[PDB]
Order: sequence, then structure tokens, then C-alpha cells
Amino acid sequence: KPASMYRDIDKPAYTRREYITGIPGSKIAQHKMGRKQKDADDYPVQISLIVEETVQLRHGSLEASRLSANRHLIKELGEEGDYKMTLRKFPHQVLRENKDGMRAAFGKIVGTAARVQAGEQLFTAYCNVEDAEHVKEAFRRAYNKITPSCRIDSSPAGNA
Amino acid sequence: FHEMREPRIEKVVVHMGIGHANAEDILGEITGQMPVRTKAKRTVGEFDIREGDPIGAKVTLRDEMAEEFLQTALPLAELATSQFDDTGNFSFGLDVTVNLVRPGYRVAKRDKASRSIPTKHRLNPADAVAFIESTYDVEV
Amino acid sequence: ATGPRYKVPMRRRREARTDYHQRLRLLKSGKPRLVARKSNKHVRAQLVTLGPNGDDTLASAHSSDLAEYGWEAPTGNMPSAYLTGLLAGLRAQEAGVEEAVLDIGLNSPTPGSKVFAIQEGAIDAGLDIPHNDDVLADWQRTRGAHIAEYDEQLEEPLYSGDFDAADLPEHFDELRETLLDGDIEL
Amino acid sequence: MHALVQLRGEVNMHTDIQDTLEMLNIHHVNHCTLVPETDAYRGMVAKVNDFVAFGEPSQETLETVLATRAEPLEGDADVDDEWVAEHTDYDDISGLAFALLSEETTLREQGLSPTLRLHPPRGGHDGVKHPVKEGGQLGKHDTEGIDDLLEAMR
Amino acid sequence: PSSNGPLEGTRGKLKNKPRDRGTSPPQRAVEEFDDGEKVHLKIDPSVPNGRFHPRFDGQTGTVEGKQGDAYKVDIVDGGKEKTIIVTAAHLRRQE
RNA sequence: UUAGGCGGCCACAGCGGUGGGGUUGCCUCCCGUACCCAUCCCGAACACGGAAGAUAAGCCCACCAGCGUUCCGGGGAGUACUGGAGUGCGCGAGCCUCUGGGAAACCCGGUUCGCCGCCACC
RNA sequence: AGUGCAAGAGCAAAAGAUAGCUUGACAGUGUUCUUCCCAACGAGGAACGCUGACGCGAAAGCGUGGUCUAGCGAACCAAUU
RNA sequence: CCUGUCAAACUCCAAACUUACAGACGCCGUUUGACGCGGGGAUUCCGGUGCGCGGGGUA
Ligand SMILES: [Cl-]
Ligand SMILES: [Cl-]
Ligand SMILES: [Mg+2]
Ligand SMILES: [Mg+2]
Ligand SMILES: [Mg+2]
Ligand SMILES: [Mg+2]
Ligand SMILES: [Mg+2]
Ligand SMILES: [Mg+2]
Ligand SMILES: [Mg+2]
Ligand code: NA
Ligand code: NA
Ligand code: NA
Ligand code: NA
Ligand code: NA
Ligand SMILES: [Sr+2]
Ligand SMILES: [Sr+2]
Ligand SMILES: [Sr+2]
Ligand SMILES: [Sr+2]
Ligand SMILES: [Sr+2]
Ligand SMILES: [Sr+2]
Ligand SMILES: [Sr+2]
Repeated sequence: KPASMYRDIDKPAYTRREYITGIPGSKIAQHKMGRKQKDADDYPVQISLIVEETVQLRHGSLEASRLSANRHLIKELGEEGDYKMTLRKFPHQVLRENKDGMRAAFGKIVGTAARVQAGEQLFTAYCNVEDAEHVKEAFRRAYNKITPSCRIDSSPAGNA
Repeated sequence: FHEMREPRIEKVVVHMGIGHANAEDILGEITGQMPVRTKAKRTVGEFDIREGDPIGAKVTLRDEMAEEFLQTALPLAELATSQFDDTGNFSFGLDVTVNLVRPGYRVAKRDKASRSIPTKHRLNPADAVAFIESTYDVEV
Repeated sequence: ATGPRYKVPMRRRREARTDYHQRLRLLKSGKPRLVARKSNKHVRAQLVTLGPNGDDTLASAHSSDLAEYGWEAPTGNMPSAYLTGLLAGLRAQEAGVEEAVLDIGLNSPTPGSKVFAIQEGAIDAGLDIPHNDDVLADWQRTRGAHIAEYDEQLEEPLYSGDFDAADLPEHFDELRETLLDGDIEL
Repeated sequence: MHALVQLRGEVNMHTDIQDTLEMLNIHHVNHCTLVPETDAYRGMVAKVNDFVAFGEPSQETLETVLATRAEPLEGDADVDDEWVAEHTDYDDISGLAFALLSEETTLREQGLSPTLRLHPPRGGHDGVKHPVKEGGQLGKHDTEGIDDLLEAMR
Repeated sequence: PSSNGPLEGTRGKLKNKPRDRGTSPPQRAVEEFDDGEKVHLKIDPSVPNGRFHPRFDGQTGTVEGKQGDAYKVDIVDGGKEKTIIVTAAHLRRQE
């Protein structure tokens, strides 16, 4: 199913699980990667991937971008590299699909997505001055798998 | 200051938690006054589905009736620190409960302008063990 | 107390001094209230009316100011209560008040009690108050007879401060006799 | 005292906005009225803010417009100093202009129509699709801006 | 609306703000009003009886007499004149 | 109000805490069951009768802000949102400008440990 | 928590519980609102009165069924008082 | 304790705004009689578009 079908916020917030059944499971494997036993404060560099347009990101897309991002951080810093990345959004919005013409059209439940306002941080990483470009590269790959354009903004980092 | 702070016995409640009574007779003798039936609440698997119905009996003693009972009741127990409340109450054993408190306890038992007894005026386990122990027996 | 959503009772409720449900039913009469109260030593009768910023007491009597007319006896008994009601009642009539509803606050409707004696007193003073005779103590008890016979079981005077030995309900009579009399400085 | 001039027609404008203009005595495009600066009138002009041009005019400008467009409550009698003097509580137009600006009287009080029926702006105006701050002609103007408009429509 | 009973869609207007929960003060349930007086109509969530139709919440009517202990208040629903029977508990003087 | 009664508003009044106060005065705790009355058993309570003792409770007075609440300053914020207008921008979801309104969270500093009415009373 | 049953709402010296008593789940007749916003329309419903007769309570007062909003039916005809 | 997120059928908060009544200003009415009232005659009960706010639907 094309994202063009769900990327816009053109429907009421649909999240009440007490009134919705049959909601598919999320495909997002982890929201906290790297060394999560360590605190983000222990790093000199903090880089975030910022969304430039308000949109909806289906859990399938989050998993893909997060995966292709962290996967790179693993390949370049190791299965235990000194870094930590976070996917701060969760897909609360339940999605439908009308899958019988336009009669009784209310769709059946088919998935979930996270609403992201433009300017917000979707992902945020924390690394050492060394692996600053490795995380910038992980993000370049991640924003290629989500609808909107993104800004790779560097927070704590005056080592230019 | 001490006269209106030195403990006393508000009530001694003797009771037999049976479960279906005929035992009223003995309590009426070991205490000196009429006993009261005990009803239960909530249905119970153990053939106890009848909500309201005799299951026990108790007798609340006050003043002399209470002391004249303890004089011959306390010697029948091996009181211990643990066997005491956080309010200064203790119950041993047929159950035998002793409610100890400071003078003006009425302030919380009257109808008009009643009030909760301040924690300072609330009896203490230590303060309780003392009073009692300070009268015909030992502690722990 | 616990949080923003916590519900604190109205002040007179926490203080456990006003039964609001009974109060409402009381006020529905549209008539003034004969507020009957009592302390360990005294008894107080007040004729209260409803007001914009709170109640308005129009007349009242305290068992203490009973002496002011010739009372040397204790002030926390039946004779005391009746006479106090009557005095308050008489003063009520003075201020133009003619009818009332008995408000016994948090006291119990026990037959023959003092709040009921206060009521009988206020009624005899000429005040129209809905009541029931068979809930009022018999005359003699109001006079204080029950106490005399209690002093009969003497061996040791009932009253410490000597007001008398065998006590006197006849004094009650002298006082009521004085109050029902016109003269009297209310 | 502000001078109000309708610059945008009635077609498609909110009815409550159209009734406001009429209450302010304006029933046509290019018609101008003078309104005291009260809280009540303030709300009214604020509501018609997008279909009008307003501001405080200078004494001279008010005098030019009055001379050229003031009218009697009835009739075609020309309005000049002699008319003013022989009909109002003032000696001439200036006395009227001053009293108006100082909000001491109203055109009606002095037997004059509440409305000045101005002429189209000589050389056109700055457009009715944008406010003053954006280069348009709508909304509140400078005393100099208002005078420019009122004079081009004398 | 899915249904059309009197309390349809009255969740908010008939619910008490948490702190105003519980039996209401008797003073306003005994308040007396005079004919001609302007009174705002507002149902008191805690008071069951003496209410008017929720649809009228927010009206400012005119007392024109009483029926028993309740008041007869005149209002104009849209363009229609109606008489509302309502007890003091659900009324408040204007100004 | 050197301690009381009936209240209005119903936490600015709650929660917790510190200090002070009573010989024939007040309120209490308190003493006590012949009576009225009372406990499905208990003068515990309710009710009645009363003053040996006490200010330890309560209560009243003075006060503390840690929690809760009210209001206020400064910051967040004229932000978020928004009534009116536009041949302004954007592929578009949408955004911007002018005009008129305008938060919430939260932080910091203050305020708040009730206010008021009637009656009675060294 | 409980309050018969949806949901939302109401309720703590109670609208909940227990005990005891009681039959107002009463007869007659209205006002008003609702049904049907505005704005006419029936049955049905509710709130609030007057009259009669009662219950309970010391009394104020409460009781026109169940805390509130669902549980309902024209004319003709029959039976019934 | 710290740290990451939400709600058409959540709310300790809370607009713009809509709305009842009143006063003031404006406008209008007392020969153009308004407001209100009674009566005669209808037509009408396929609507559409823009804008704002929507709900359904990939549209
Ligand atoms: Cl009392
Ligand atoms: Cl109604
Ligand atoms: Mg002309
Ligand atoms: Mg142009
Ligand atoms: Mg709503
Ligand atoms: Mg002390
Ligand atoms: Mg375009
Ligand atoms: Mg047929
Ligand atoms: Mg039949
Ligand atoms: Na079909
Ligand atoms: Na039993
Ligand atoms: Na309430
Ligand atoms: Na004390
Ligand atoms: Na009907
Ligand atoms: Sr849509
Ligand atoms: Sr992209
Ligand atoms: Sr005792
Ligand atoms: Sr496109
Ligand atoms: Sr402002
Ligand atoms: Sr009912
Ligand atoms: Sr609306």
C-alpha cells in the first residue's frame, strides 16, 4: 500500500483502544539503540533528524528508517560501539482501509502511524566527536525511507 | 500533664469467630454480660453463601467488667512485642482484644464537633506495653 | 488536600457542627428557627432568621442570665432548660416574632429531653411552634422533681455548693412565676 | 474623530458587516462619514476594517471636503461659509471643522447630511486587495495618508 | 444526535466541576425572588429536582410568579415565548 | 469572641508542624447512672445528673510553607490557537501578511496556614 | 464502593448500608415544558401546583414508584368499575 | 528516581468565538405606523458553487 494513502493528517485522531479492536502489531523492533545502559549526557555530540513537514509515518516506515540507520551505526561502530540512538515517536494513530461500493464504507483496521509535526526530532543520536560523521550518514539513509524532507541538525557540537 | 496522659482501658472485646452460636453461653459466663451475634459479608465457597447469618459472637466490656476480666484473662497469655498494635492495642488468643487509649478519647467518639485524635495523643506500643506490664505481668 | 481534584467538605461540615440536610428541610418552612443548644453546664435558646450574609439572631436566652431573675441553682438541667426557652421565647415575642420551627442541631430527639423542654418553654411564652405533646417530659420532671427524689437517696448532698440540701423544684415555680409576669425587664 | 470611506462594494461582503456600514450612515462606495472615537464606534470601524479606509484628517483637509461635498439634511442648497453661518452654531466651515474634529457636534446636529458623497480618487487609489502597511488603501491611515485620499476624492 | 431524549448531549452542562461535587449549599435553594426580577437559569448538577429542560441552560428570564415553591420564569426561546417552572436552586439573580 | 452559639462564601479555609492559654467565669476533657432516654452486648455512644480533678485532647490565640490550593510579578509568550480581510507564497498536505483577540504546561520570586455577617459575653 | 439493566450524569451525618415501620406504585383536577430547538402537530413522558385521603417523623419535612435520561400504542369494538 | 511518547467516544487547565438579558451609542418607527396581532392568496419541501469548520472514502 502506497504511503500517499496515509501520509497526511486529514482525519480525526483515531487512537482509543477501548473502542478499536484488531489493531495489527507494530513492526518497530526497538526505540532505544546503542548502549542504553549509559546516559545521553555522557556524550559530547548530539545529532537529531528533524522532519520538515507535518506528516504521518506508518510503523513500517519507522522500522525501515530506524533499521537502515542503526544498521549503519553498527557496521561502522560495531555491535557495541560507544553511541546511543533514540526513535522518540510511537505510532498511536490507527489506520483504516475500505477493502460493496461506497456503501457502509468505514474501513477495516490495517495499521498504525506516528503523527510528526514539522520541525520535530524523529531520531536523536549521541556520539563521540569521532563518529559524528557516521551518525550523519546513518541519518542520510534513514530520511530516504520516510515521506518528508529532513534536516540533520547537530545539537551539542562546537567541534567544527 | 501526666494525669490526663496516663493510659486506660476503653474496651475489652471477647469473641469467638466460629463459622455457623451455641458458644454464646460460655462467653456469657467468662465475661459477665450478654454476647452479640456476628453476621458475615460476601459469599464464600466454603459453604458460606448466606450473607446475613450467625457465624460468631462477641462481648464488649468497659470499666470494671473489663478489668475483672483481664485480671484472670491476661495470666492466660504470653504477651509479646509483635502482638501489639501501632496504636497501642493488643489482642491474644477465642480472641481477646484490649483497646487502650488516653483520657479524652470521647473527642473522636461523640456526635457533635467530634475530631480525630492528634498523633501526639495517640497511645504508642511502647507506652502501651509499659502501662500493661506495669500491672500484673511481663512483656515480650 | 491530596490534589486538585480533592473535595473538601464545607467548613461547618468538617467542624462537624452543621447538618446541612436537616438545615435545608428546616429552612423550607419559611419560619424562624428556635435554635436549641446545650453545653455540659449551660443551655442556650436562639430565634434565628435567614440573612444575606449569614443567619440573624432576633432574640435569645442563655441559662446563665437566668440568675439575673433569681436563680441560684445549677444551669444544666431540665428546669434550667425549660425556663431558658421561655425567657428566649418571651424576648422573641417582644421583637415581633410569633412562630418558629425547632432546630435541635446535632442533638437527639429523645423523648422528654432538654431541647424539647426548651421547646415547651418557648411555646408557653406564646410562640407558635409545630410540636408533639407526647414527646415532652411530664410536668414534674420539667420542674426538676426527678432531681429532688434523687437527693432523697441522700447520705451525701447532691449539690456540692450549698444551694440547699433537698433541692427545690418550687424555686423553678418562683422563677417561671416571675417570668410569666409582665413587669420583668427582658 | 476618524473619517470613514467605503472603498469596497456590498457584493459578497458579510451581511453583519454591511449593516454596520449602514448604521454608520454609509450606503455607497466612495461615501464618507465622520465618526467620534468612542469604544462603541471603535468596534464598528474595526469590524468594517477590510472594506473601508479611515483615519483622522487634518483641519484643512476636513475643510476642503466639507466645502466641496457637505450637504443639507434636505435640498440642493450649496454649503459654504454663508450657509454654515446662517444655519449652524458656527461662523464658517472652519468653526464646524474644528468642532467636528474635537467631537463637540455632528453633521446631523447642524442640519447637515451625515454623509459626504465623495468623487472617485483622482489618479486612482492604492488598491482594495491590500492594507496600508502592504501598499494598499484599506484600513487605518496616517493623517497624511487620509488627507491624500480625501483630497484626491474632493 | 443518535437519540432524542431530554439529556441528549448534556454531558458537560450537567456535570459538576470536581470541586463543586457533593450536596450544594441550602442558601440558594431557599432564596426568594420577586415578580419582575431577572434571573439566570443554570441547572445545579447536584440538585435532582426542580430542573427545567437543559436546552434552556443559560437563559436570563423574568420571574412572574410562582407555583408552590417553584418559580414561573418567562423566557423567549428563539422567537417563541415560554414559561419555565424552576426552583431557586437552579436560579441566580442577574447583576 | 481570656476559650461561646447560629451561619454566609465553601481548601485563600486542605495536609503536616511549632509555641501559648484557663480557682468559684466560658468551652471541653472530666465525675457519675436514681430519673427521661439508650446500647440487636456494652452510661462507648445517645440521654440524664453533676463539679473532685485538668489544660494532656479538643477548642481558642500566635505562628511555620514542606505537600495541596488562590491570586500576583517576571520569563515562557503576544508564543500555541483564533474572529475579519487578501489576484500573498506553496505541486500539494499547508503557510504567510494586515486587522481584532489571545492561552496551557513549566521555571523563578511573592501571596495564601481563611475572609465576612448576626447574636451573646470582663 | 454501592445505587436492578446501556452509556453519560447525580449522590457520603446520603440518593449508599442495616433495622424497623409502611403502602404516596393513592383518588380528583390543573400549570408548564417536552414530544415537535427556532415553529404548527397526537399518544406518550417529566417538572411543578391545588383538592381529597393516608404513611412515617419530635418537627420542619419527605412520599404524585425505582437518583436522572429507554421500558411504548389512534378510531371502531368488547370486557370491566 | 531518571528517561521516551499519546487520545473522536481523557481532562488539573483553557481561548478566539457563539449565545441569554440589560444599559449606552448607532440605525429605525410614531402622516412612510415600526414591534405585535387576526385573516385571504400562494409558491416551495430534486438544489448547486466558493470560503470556513467538518465526518466517510486512496481519491
Ligand atoms: Cl449543642
Ligand atoms: Cl422547561
Ligand atoms: Mg439630498
Ligand atoms: Mg492594483
Ligand atoms: Mg463535549
Ligand atoms: Mg498544650
Ligand atoms: Mg498557487
Ligand atoms: Mg381496526
Ligand atoms: Mg377487559
Ligand atoms: Na449491498
Ligand atoms: Na444474627
Ligand atoms: Na454541588
Ligand atoms: Na487544651
Ligand atoms: Na402529551
Ligand atoms: Sr478527510
Ligand atoms: Sr524523504
Ligand atoms: Sr465514662
Ligand atoms: Sr503532488
Ligand atoms: Sr491584548
Ligand atoms: Sr425521583
Ligand atoms: Sr457553535
